[PDB]
Amino acid sequence: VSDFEILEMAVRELAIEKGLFSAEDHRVWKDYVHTLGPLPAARLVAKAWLDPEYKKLCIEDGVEASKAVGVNWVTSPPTQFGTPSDYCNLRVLADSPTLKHVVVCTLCSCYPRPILGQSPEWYRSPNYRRRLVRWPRQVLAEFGLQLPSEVQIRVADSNQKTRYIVMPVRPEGTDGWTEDQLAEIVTRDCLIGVAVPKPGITVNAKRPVLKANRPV
Amino acid sequence: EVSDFEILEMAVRELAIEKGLFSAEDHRVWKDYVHTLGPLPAARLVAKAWLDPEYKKLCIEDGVEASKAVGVNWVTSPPTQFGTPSDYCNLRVLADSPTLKHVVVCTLCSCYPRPILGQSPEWYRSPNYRRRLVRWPRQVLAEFGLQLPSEVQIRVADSNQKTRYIVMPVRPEGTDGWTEDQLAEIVTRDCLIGVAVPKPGITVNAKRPVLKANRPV
Amino acid sequence: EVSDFEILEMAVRELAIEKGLFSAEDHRVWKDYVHTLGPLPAARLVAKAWLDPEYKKLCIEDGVEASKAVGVNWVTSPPTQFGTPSDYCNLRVLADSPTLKHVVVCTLCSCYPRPILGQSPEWYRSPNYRRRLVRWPRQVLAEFGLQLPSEVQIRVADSNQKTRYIVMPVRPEGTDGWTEDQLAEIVTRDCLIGVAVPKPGITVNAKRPVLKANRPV
Amino acid sequence: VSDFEILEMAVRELAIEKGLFSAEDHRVWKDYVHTLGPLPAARLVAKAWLDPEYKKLCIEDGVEASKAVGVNWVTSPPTQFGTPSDYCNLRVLADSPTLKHVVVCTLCSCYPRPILGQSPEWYRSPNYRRRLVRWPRQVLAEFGLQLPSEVQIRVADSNQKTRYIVMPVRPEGTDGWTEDQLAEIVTRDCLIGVAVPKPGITVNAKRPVLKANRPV
Amino acid sequence: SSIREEVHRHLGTVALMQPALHQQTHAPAPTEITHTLFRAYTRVPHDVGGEADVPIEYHEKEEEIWELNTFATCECLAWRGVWTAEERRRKQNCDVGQTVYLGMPYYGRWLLTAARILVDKQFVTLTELHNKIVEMRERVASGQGLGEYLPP
Amino acid sequence: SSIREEVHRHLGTVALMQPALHQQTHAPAPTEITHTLFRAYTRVPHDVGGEADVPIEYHEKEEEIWELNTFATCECLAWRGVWTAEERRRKQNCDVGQTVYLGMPYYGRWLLTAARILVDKQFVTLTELHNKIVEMRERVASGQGLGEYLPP
Amino acid sequence: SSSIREEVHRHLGTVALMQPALHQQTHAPAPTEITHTLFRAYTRVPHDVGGEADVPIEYHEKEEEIWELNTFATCECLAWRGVWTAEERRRKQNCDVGQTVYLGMPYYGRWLLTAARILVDKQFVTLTELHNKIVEMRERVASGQGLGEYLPPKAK
Amino acid sequence: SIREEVHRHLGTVALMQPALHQQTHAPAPTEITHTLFRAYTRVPHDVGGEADVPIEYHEKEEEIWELNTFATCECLAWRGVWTAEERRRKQNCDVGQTVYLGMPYYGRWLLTAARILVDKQFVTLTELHNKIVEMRERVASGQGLGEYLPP
Amino acid sequence: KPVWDRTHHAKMATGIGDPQCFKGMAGKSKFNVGDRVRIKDLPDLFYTRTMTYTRGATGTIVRLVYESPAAEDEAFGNEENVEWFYSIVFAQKDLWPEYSDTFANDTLETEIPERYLEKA
Amino acid sequence: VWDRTHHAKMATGIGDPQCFKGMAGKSKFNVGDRVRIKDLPDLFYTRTMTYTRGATGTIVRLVYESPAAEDEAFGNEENVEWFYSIVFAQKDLWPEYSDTFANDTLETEIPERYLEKA
Amino acid sequence: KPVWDRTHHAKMATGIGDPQCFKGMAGKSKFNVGDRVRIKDLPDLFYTRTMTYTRGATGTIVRLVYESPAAEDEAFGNEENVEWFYSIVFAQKDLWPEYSDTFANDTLETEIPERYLEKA
Amino acid sequence: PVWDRTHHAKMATGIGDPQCFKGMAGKSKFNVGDRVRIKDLPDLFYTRTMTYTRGATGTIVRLVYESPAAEDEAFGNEENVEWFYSIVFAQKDLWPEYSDTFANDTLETEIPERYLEKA
Ligand SMILES: OC[C@H]1O[C@](O)(CO)[C@@H](O)[C@@H]1O
Ligand SMILES: OC[C@H]1O[C@](O)(CO)[C@@H](O)[C@@H]1O
Ligand SMILES: OC[C@H]1O[C@](O)(CO)[C@@H](O)[C@@H]1O
Ligand SMILES: OC[C@H]1O[C@](O)(CO)[C@@H](O)[C@@H]1O
Ligand SMILES: OC[C@H]1O[C@](O)(CO)[C@@H](O)[C@@H]1O
Ligand SMILES: OC[C@H]1O[C@](O)(CO)[C@@H](O)[C@@H]1O
Ligand SMILES: OC[C@H]1O[C@](O)(CO)[C@@H](O)[C@@H]1O
Repeated sequence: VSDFEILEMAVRELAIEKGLFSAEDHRVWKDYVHTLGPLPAARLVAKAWLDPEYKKLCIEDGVEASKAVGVNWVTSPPTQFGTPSDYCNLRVLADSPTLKHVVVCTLCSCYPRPILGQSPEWYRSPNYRRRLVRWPRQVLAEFGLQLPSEVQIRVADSNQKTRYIVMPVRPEGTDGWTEDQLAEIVTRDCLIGVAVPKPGITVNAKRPVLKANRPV
Repeated sequence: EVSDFEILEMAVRELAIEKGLFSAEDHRVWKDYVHTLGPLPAARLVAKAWLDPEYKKLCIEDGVEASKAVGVNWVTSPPTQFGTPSDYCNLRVLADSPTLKHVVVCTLCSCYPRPILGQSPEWYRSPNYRRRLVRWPRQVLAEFGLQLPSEVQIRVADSNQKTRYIVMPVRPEGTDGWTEDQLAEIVTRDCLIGVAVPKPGITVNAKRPVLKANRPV
Repeated sequence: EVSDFEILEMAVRELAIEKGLFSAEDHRVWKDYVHTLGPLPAARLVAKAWLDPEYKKLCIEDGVEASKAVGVNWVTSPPTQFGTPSDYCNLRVLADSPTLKHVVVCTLCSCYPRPILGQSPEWYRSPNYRRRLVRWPRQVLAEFGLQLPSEVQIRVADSNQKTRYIVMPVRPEGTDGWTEDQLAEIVTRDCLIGVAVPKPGITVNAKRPVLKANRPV
Repeated sequence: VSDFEILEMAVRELAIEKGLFSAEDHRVWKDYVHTLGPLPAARLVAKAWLDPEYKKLCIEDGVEASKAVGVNWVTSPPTQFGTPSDYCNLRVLADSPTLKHVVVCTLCSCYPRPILGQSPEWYRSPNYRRRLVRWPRQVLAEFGLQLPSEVQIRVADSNQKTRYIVMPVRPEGTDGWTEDQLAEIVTRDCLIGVAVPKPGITVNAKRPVLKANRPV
Repeated sequence: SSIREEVHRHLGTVALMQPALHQQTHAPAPTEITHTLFRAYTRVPHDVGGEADVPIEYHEKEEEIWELNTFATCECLAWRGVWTAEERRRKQNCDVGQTVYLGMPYYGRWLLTAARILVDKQFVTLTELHNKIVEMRERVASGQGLGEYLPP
Repeated sequence: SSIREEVHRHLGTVALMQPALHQQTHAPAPTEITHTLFRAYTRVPHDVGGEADVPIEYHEKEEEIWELNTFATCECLAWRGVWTAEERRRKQNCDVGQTVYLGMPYYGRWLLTAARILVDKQFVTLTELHNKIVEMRERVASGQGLGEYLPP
Repeated sequence: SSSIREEVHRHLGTVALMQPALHQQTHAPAPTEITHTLFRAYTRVPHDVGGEADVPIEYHEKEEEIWELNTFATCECLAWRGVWTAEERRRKQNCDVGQTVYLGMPYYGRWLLTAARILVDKQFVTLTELHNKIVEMRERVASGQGLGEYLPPKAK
Repeated sequence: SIREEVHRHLGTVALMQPALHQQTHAPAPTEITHTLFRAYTRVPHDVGGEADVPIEYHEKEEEIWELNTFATCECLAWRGVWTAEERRRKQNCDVGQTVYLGMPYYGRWLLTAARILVDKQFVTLTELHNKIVEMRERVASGQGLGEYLPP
Repeated sequence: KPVWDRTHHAKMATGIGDPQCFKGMAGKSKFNVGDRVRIKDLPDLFYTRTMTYTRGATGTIVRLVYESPAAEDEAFGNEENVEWFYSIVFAQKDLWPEYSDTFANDTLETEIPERYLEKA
Repeated sequence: VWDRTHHAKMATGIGDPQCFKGMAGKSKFNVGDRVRIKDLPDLFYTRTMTYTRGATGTIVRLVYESPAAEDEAFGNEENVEWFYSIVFAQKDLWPEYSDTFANDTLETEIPERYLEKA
Repeated sequence: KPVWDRTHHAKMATGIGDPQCFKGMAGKSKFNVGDRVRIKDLPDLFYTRTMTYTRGATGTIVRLVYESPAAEDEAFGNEENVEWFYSIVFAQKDLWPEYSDTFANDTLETEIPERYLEKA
Repeated sequence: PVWDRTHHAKMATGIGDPQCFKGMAGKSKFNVGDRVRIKDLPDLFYTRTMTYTRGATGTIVRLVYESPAAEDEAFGNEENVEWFYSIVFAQKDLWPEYSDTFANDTLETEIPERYLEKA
């Protein structure tokens, strides 16, 4: 057992002993977290690609649009007032032939957890947080993504209560595709903006995986 | 305001001359030779290559022989009559194409084709440029403001031995009917190194910060 | 120019007064009190102890009570009427002897017997002094010019809680018949800390480098 | 085998192959080194304590005095011109009731090998070389040695061709002692100056011993 | 491969030897603090955007059980009113100071700060926290197990 | 002596070039934190007794006007019950963290912490503190002067 | 504003100085403290930096100092006249100088020091002659008689 | 042992000592003051007077290779390959600041012994590189390596 | 000892959300979409969520995202004051001196509370 | 929210730590006892130096009663305990201490919670 | 006593050039254009011009550039042996593990003397 | 380029080093008792006159021997031989912080003639 596990046990037991939160509350939050994932966000993108009116809603009111995929930022979380850390102000950034977005939180790792799931380890790194806002073209290239020099690359720094998801442009070769087929290629990385959707690619690019001492 | 470097420079030069290692004339001659150096001959070679497919072939296969055409004989132009001691006599011209783009560096130091291109840029000598270009060329080139299609082969040439390189960029559009002087004019030092590409109307390296010397030449 | 520290000092003081945390008068009263502090009372306590065996016993057993004899009541002399907030009310006097010599430090910060001794020396607050004295007392004291027999017990007192100390060094040779004033005069601040011992003819701390303030009191 | 052992073998074979020195030369030197120790120096001190004339010789001509104890700085070494690194100019520093010496080589680890043996690991340390010359009283205190403030502590920095050995003052409680008895308490540390001879003490103060990977 | 692995270890290792003018700071006098240093020292640790950094091969990391529990604890504490997320960010990403901010792990700071809020708002005394840590250690040592981390 | 001054300047300067294996830490994973490092990182900054340090020629230092004013402020805040000296030491000598603890000046920490207590116990909002700082700067620049630090 | 932006960029650079690290000073450690990895790193040839991670920097040009031009000419003339070949220079200048000087001193500073070095190493001048020439040169400057093209003599 | 952990702690916290760490990447001449110039061009072995901390001095067992290196260096001098002063200059100064303090005492002796062979051309660097390979292969093939490793 | 209200936030935000629960509390916005604003370099002692890299730079307001107490206040338990938050777009060249003209259209969007804005 | 008169009302005319006198009850140890310092967790705050942990010393005086700094520094003064001045032999703290200075000592104060009979 | 020949290089290269002055001194080349070779990780103590980043990697010889003494020997005044130098092209992906497949055609060309090569 | 590997041995065998250089320095410039100041000569590449002694004044207590200066010997130049002196410095003249309590402490070391000038 590590010092972190000893302290985690200590803190949790004390909080419960003092009635700050119950054993039930803790299990409730972990269960909620287990219900999270990137699929809802991917489905929102697919729906937007297939419905111009819904796409308009996504761009103007991400919070309202999110209800279409079952994620109500206010009532879906156990709190019934949005998660304490993700809040209730989702904005959807729509890429276009002349605009491509990528998201970061230079101050920490603010992420749209309710609709996208948990944040990637690299997304929380001081490295990504220092470099993306200043050398987005270079960082994106490292991720294997390059866009025309005239295209506007916009870096969104989620430094306050707004959380973002990127709605990439629908890629070529998906004519007649169903909502499920389209959502399938809209990976987590696509929703962050470090990658774009491509037919046949249904998982994030393979990267080294640091193992945990005692994984969940 | 004489620095320790200026004191030592005088000491070394006077001692070498006093001991007869090299003459005062040799030193003046080398400085004058260096003063005649620059990027014009190299730019001229590129222009001629663009204007003559046969000369271009020569450039690609025999840089040393092709160099003679722009007044730069790597063996006899230098004061030594055996080429400069540090640049040697094996110039190779790297020809870019619609599917190939070259950029040059010397990770071990700052080897540069001085006889035909002049003195090396300060940044070219930097440990930073020398550490990064070979590994993250796309990223470094973007910093310089240059980006190529992902399918295009970017080739980094690391001049680590006796060969020195100059880059022959692809001829840009918008130059039909241009004369040799017109074309040579847009082939800057940066284009010859590979961190930039020739563009009509652009006849000088991209402006960047200039660190001033204490006592400039 | 005013420093960032002076700007912030003014900001904090004005806000505190404005919010009624403490009064403008409180601040002046505290500075006045601080201005009356110094090593003189502590030096007199030592002199009186040397001249009165019973008072010395009192000093060793009850520093707080003994301090009253030199006009320093740890509870009522400060403006609070409950002792200074930071120095508290538990002064202990460490009596050196032919087989014991004390030196004081506060490894955790710079706790000092301010009410009876004044403000702490800059070096006393240094991480350096706080790191080394408890472990290499013989070496640090030697640096200060003080050395004692190897058999003598050097005791380092680390004032880490609410107790504050002052060292009562042994009376030096060559002071036969000296009055209280004469004896107190040679008990300097440094003697009361323990980094020096009293010597006839020496009435000031050993001269050492003095770092000047940008804007001194 | 370590990188050091690989290189040592390479250098040795290369030197012998090129005829720079022979295998026998190497063996002869290792054997010579193996014979070196503090005994000769200890005896020199003991002899000086018992012979006023010899003491004066030690103080004025260390090289000449050294012969009296079997160590000829010129002829004892295999070269017959002194060891290449210790040279032939030994000086004996005589302590007195008002003078006490301690030796160091700030530039490296010059040591009177012919008459004293190999240098201690700590003697060669950058730490000892930085501090002794400036804070001798403090360093000696660390070694457990302290002298009256009025006594002149003199640090000798062996920076050129002279090597030193310290002749400490004869300690009390040694009346009637024979030469070998006296030499017995004159340890290596006493000859360096970080310790003084004491009746009953015949070995250097015990201190931590870092073990070698492949010793003996 | 084995050669390439040694090559890469070397490229990373030499960075440790990168020359520098290393000036240790030991409580320097006010006169040694320029406005530039004052701003750098009093900076808010989490504000790193724009700082020069090198390229690194980004990796994903497996979630530790204690990390998931720490996350749950922090959101539960906010959910139940002990603090708001902003109070957490300020205490967790700024108050911890420059050294801990970059020397310790992400969730390590979350955990330390969760313990911190309990003490700072006096829901538990530091003594209770210290005694509790002793309790967890003895629980492990006595072979009674530690939650889901170690069976008895 | 000019030469001696240069010699001592040299002896102090070469320390900057002392070789070392300098390992930058950028939020390493929990698996990279040993118990020894955990204890060193979560240490209480003010506890330095026993640490190896070099000999320094100790100096005295004149009191800055602001240092005296800072001292009086901290004692008055305690006098009037805003905090006890122990609360001050904990916040001032420990909570400031390793970097600020040794990088900033002694009284700089006292002052920063006096500002801290006002905000932490909500006697002033952080906004009021930020605003007061702006006003003070403008006061200085306008020629209006600044207390006993700068005459108008 | 420009003033504000300058302070911002000065700040972004300054904080790098405070980047936390585990700084382990090395004081002649025992052989048992040297791993193969460390051995290869310590015995590395300093000039071989290709591939090492580094940050982006706004590359700049730099005017040529008069002493740099003279140094360049001296180094090529020494090679021209057989004192050394360029490769001998590179080995001495970019490698033999060692890690610290290699990155701590200026590019041409290493050229110059190494030009002085070759004179001594091949015994074309004794170190004594070099030290003596430097002493005389310093006096020349301090006295006011000027120093070549670097400083004119004092006038009226 | 609690005391063991205490002393381990006291030594470990030194790694975290705050500092203004300024990396140097071939700075321009205008960034070099006379003070820095003297510090960079200093002879590494001249450490007398530099501030340092107290350390519990220890003795160290002799490595077989250290014994052989010492004998090799004295034999090279004995046989006129160099004088001890030439060795000191090359070993304690020419190695440079980083190696001077980063490597072991005898490690520098050894590196310098190999250096003199190459610098005075008694062996080419190629012969040295080849010999190193030969030693490694000898070990790998299981043929042993002198008194360090039996066949 | 002090007593902390652990039910306040929930009572206020339940069924409404954060920052929805602060809507209308900031009053009239000082700026509007399309306005050009410069970022004031307000003191950042102890806390701020207006990145240093934005200080003194000028951008365009593209949206009034919501109303909320400034983080500088919320992070210290002070929610009595609410202000407007704006999403501002900056041209990359106005933030980083080295940004290449080749990528002339690149931008950066982030949110800043009204207190940091001044007409540009 | 914060009581700014409690301390003054309690300590005025009495002093600190005098105002806590008698609140600790009976002392667990007495002058002369040999005690070892428990290495209690030190997270966030402590005034019991790391260098004393696990070391054994001699109690030479019961200096006063007062809430531990670990509690006082966080506004928790409900509990008061005895403080003891303890003397340690230098050699028991520092492994390298010289036998030449075998009589050297270090004295510092530690609250009852860190003590256990030696 | 040591005397250095300061005229040897000039007499040999004057009117010919370097490395032209070494032409034909290497004999027959061990490799030819098109050959796949792996870079041997030879000891690099004191000096080398075969970058660490190429060790153990496999590339394609695209040109026999010239003959010349190895820098490892020339840099120490040993010019008795001359060997062939080859210009080799490496796929970036074979040098840097993190290179992106998006830039699958990127390469690196550099020169290496015959001693460091072995058939792939 | 040939190096003479027999020179040193032929010169020093049966005599010793520095004995083999005796008489080659001629008349000494200084004598026992002389007060001398250490010149801060350039230390580029090599020196055996520690930086901590530069600019300090000491007392010559002995002319130890004659030998080529290390500055020359370390680069194979032994044609010139000079006198070496053992010099005693008062610790307070070297270290500003040295305590007056230890007013008699000293430091003795050797320095070749080239570094000395009459104080
Ligand atoms: O920090 C380790 C880094 O350096 C290498 O080992 C060599 O360049 C890389 O592959 C890795 O990303
Ligand atoms: O050393 C860092 C210190 O500051 C905090 O992170 C925040 O106040 C503390 O818990 C810790 O003790
Ligand atoms: O309490 C921690 C305090 O000191 C620094 O450590 C950490 O960022 C300050 O900014 C903070 O206010
Ligand atoms: O920092 C000033 C002091 O420290 C040194 O530079 C190095 O020990 C000394 O010579 C000087 O007295
Ligand atoms: O050249 C200096 C550059 O790097 C920084 O200091 C840090 O990233 C920048 O703000 C500046 O533009
Ligand atoms: O040439 C030898 C000199 O140059 C270096 O190797 C590099 O600057 C120095 O350490 C040494 O003193
Ligand atoms: O107590 C501090 C401990 O750590 C060191 O300074 C370094 O390892 C030790 O010698 C000492 O025992």
